[PDB]
Amino acid sequence: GAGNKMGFVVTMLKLIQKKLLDKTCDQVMEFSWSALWNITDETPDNCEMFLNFNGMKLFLDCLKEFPEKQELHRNMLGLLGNVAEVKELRPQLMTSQFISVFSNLLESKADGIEVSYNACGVLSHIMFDGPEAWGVCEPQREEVEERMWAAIQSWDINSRRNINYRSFEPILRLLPQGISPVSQHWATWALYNLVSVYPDKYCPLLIKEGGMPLLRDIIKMATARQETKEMARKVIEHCSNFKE
Amino acid sequence: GAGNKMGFVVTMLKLIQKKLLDKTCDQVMEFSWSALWNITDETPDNCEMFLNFNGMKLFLDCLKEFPEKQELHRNMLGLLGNVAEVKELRPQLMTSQFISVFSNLLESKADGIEVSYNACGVLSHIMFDGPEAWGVCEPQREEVEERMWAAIQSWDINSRRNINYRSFEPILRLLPQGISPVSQHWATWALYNLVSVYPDKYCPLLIKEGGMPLLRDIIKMATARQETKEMARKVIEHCSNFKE
Repeated sequence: GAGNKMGFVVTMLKLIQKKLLDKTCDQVMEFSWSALWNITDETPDNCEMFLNFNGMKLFLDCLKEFPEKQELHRNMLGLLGNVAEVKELRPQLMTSQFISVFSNLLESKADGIEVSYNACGVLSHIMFDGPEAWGVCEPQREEVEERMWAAIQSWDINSRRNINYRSFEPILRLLPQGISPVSQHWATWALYNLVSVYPDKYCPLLIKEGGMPLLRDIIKMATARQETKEMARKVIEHCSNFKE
Repeated sequence: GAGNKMGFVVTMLKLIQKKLLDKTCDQVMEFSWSALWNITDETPDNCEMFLNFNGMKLFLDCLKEFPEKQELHRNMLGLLGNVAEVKELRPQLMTSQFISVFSNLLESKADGIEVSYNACGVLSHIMFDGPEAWGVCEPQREEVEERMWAAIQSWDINSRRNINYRSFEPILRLLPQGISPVSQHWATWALYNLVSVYPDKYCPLLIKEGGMPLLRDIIKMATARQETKEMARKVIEHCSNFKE
């Protein structure tokens, strides 16, 4: 149960706006975006409120004013990763302005890999909707696709992470599809990194939520790139080693 | 996905403690408890962190220092309602001190019915675990039971509400059981109030989550009190009228 979730989102956005006008990205600014990231975890109605309360404007403003604040970018892109999981909200992200930001951030080195990873996750859910959903002229879909492949291959698979998942369902939904091989690749990489580095936390979660048959299905899939099948097999092996 | 949820809980508890030492229950104090209520919605790990960070001490302190602050009590008991849904955490609530607080609050008139309702929900999940779980001498289980029946029957079924549900699953789990008839009664009342006053929001949620067969099962149940079956039938009728 809950109270007024709308007042919570608005209070955070008002705090962010005040810190923007103060031109100050301190622990309070970072906390407010972290709070939004946290409260949008598997909570689509909070994602919708962030957009409906002009949150994207504050996102863009903060990117412009604080281009070197790495933790800020991590928190903002974590929030947008949650927004991007809600299919009904993804059309709001399909603007040349927003897509260029997400594509540019694929090359971010901020907070290790977290900004690049979170931007790749946003784009993975966007590309899952197919070329019909891509109504943007700049950049072109296939350019962003290549930037996504290059981003994923650039990340250390043994990276320690500043992100937590309570469920893999949004990531698992990217596996049984041939619409967007790059989205399936990002999802498979996400699972592989997390079971490799944090098996005690994430192997039982992946097993309980049915990840194993989905990954074996990838290995038998024609539209799946060879690199995706290789990673899927390694996730199965890691999870099997954990079960033993 | 999410970031550091632990820092969020701790920051709220630190804000609450500072307002306690200032002896000030203002909008900031109320917001901090509302934030905890909101972030514990269907989120057991946040409930566990609240308890592990000495949250119950702050709860008791605030009840003592601010006995007439109605919105504060609503928010605090909403948070505890979320904690009480987590079976692994309910043993922490089984102390004479805590049970007496929840039982006393059944007669609260604060914020309409919200404090009484939230305290009754806490006790409904506690009593769902059976008499074996009741290790408290004062008060006795059957006294609290009677206070719960009297509370539920005192509430206007047409009450407007200051609570939101994103799922009825914790309430529905109280229906198919004969361990605690009063818990089943509270759960049935909760559904009846919400489909009566907010059918556009809650009839589709109850229907989608399988509430109808559960309520019909109650009508066929021997351990179910007649008043519970009457309410269950009315919920079915309201939901059927809505479907038509």
